[PDB]
Amino acid sequence: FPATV
Amino acid sequence: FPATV
Amino acid sequence: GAMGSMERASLIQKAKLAEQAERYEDMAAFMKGAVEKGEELSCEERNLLSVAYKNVVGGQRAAWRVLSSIEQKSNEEGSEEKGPEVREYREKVETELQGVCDTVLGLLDSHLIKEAGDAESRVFYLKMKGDYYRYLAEVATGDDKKRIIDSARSAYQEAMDISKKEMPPTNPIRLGLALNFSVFHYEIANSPEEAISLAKTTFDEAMADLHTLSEDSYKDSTLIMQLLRDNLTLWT
Amino acid sequence: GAMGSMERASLIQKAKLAEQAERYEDMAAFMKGAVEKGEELSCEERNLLSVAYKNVVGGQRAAWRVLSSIEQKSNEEGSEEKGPEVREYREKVETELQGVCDTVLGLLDSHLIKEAGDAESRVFYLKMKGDYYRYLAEVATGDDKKRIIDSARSAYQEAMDISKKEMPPTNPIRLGLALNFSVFHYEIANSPEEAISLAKTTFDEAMADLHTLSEDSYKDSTLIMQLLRDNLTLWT
Ligand SMILES: N=C(N)c1cc(-c2cccc(NC(=O)C3(Oc4ccc(Cl)cc4)CCCC3)c2)cs1
Ligand SMILES: N=C(N)c1cc(-c2cccc(NC(=O)C3(Oc4ccc(Cl)cc4)CCCC3)c2)cs1
Repeated sequence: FPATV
Repeated sequence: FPATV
Repeated sequence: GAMGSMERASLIQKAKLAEQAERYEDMAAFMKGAVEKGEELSCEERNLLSVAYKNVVGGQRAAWRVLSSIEQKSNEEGSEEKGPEVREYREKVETELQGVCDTVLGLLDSHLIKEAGDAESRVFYLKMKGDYYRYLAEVATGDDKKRIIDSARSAYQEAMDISKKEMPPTNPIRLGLALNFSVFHYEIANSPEEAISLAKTTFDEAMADLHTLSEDSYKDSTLIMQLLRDNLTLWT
Repeated sequence: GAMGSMERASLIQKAKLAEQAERYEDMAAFMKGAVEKGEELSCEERNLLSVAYKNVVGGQRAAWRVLSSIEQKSNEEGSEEKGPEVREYREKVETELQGVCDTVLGLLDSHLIKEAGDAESRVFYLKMKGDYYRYLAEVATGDDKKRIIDSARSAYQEAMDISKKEMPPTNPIRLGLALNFSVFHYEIANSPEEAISLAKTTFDEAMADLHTLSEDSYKDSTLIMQLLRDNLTLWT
């Protein structure tokens, strides 16, 4: 999964 | 801490 | 509210303790109680709120993905009928996830966003609103799915418009918003080109503004810039 | 019981799904529902029950230790008064932990132990009974603390007596019981010499019986034997 913050 | 199962 | 009788400051203190104990459900409950006191949140308090619910919903999302994967395999041609249990339990986790998202969205709507006038608070809350509609979109399949997606898009877009007018390109809130809106484009809106363009432009504009920063601000900004690069590497 | 309307087999299936999703609170609730159907548990089902509650209470214990550590520091000479919040929140987690322990002990008392006649079931349940009284002992400070300790000791002792009569020295249940009873001696009963003697004798008697085992049984037994050695290395 891609990075989110 | 010591190991327990 | 079961936290109605506890002091605001005690709720914030206990949220911090819950964080140290990795008790994020408690942390979220404490921060919900603090929001419901009706006062605006400071920067630290906004981040306590976000950290708590991000951890709670993050765990729910991970569980949902495991269960959805098992469910899809149970439905492949050749599988042995497992009965309704996998679907039922996926639905149970899904409903709990939707409940948490609705709770957070409710706090933002009553009344965090409407009282947020400074860019750092308003962009932060509108980013959250986009994030929690995005999590609803990840599990949505019904008559409302397009509307959920558009609610995420609209919140992210308002946050983007404010951030470009009011914050420097290295502002970590602006960067994190762009990171997440880019993921929205890639994973939710079936717009990988928009996702890639947004990540690259955000990265390049930040790069050119790093020279204005202190060492500590540089560390904060480059951390998120590396996440943008990580996603770009994943997608190209 | 909120699980009263669900099929026993569906509860067991959903416990396994909850495990795959690392949803151990759900797993424990499902297995509590299965126990409350009133039928004896198979070997696999006993381990599902134990895994679920061990993970739940393990997290509570970790959180309690963090909070107790913060609380002790707040009470050192020179600390700034933090108010009642650290104690209150430690007490909250403590009460939830005690509740989980009481729930498990209740399942063992109503009526898992009394229907358990085979050594592999009866020793397993009496070990659990010692374990959950041990967790109660870890947080106990009142008029009942010695009695809680003695309840753990008595359960472990009955389990030990059965295991030495009815199981080989390499039986993994016998080994795990001895591992945990040894930790009880060291950490709860202030009997480190007993803890060390029990671990060493258990290890040596198991070593001498490994020659009787298949490759798969050997792997199971040596795994727990290594935990005995690990503790001995910690303690000497
Ligand atoms: N956890 C607590 N007790 C507290 C945390 C904070 C705090 C205050 C300012 C910034 C951050 N930054 C962050 O957490 C990360 O970066 C962003 C960036 C953008 C956005 Cl919008 C969200 C996170 C999250 C991933 C790495 C850092 C944390 C105060 S108190
Ligand atoms: N998790 C599940 N779905 C299932 C697990 C099982 C299962 C059945 C037999 C043995 C084990 N062994 C264990 O888990 C470990 O060893 C012991 C040993 C002694 C005791 Cl008394 C308790 C654990 C725990 C630490 C390492 C292995 C697991 C069936 S289903």
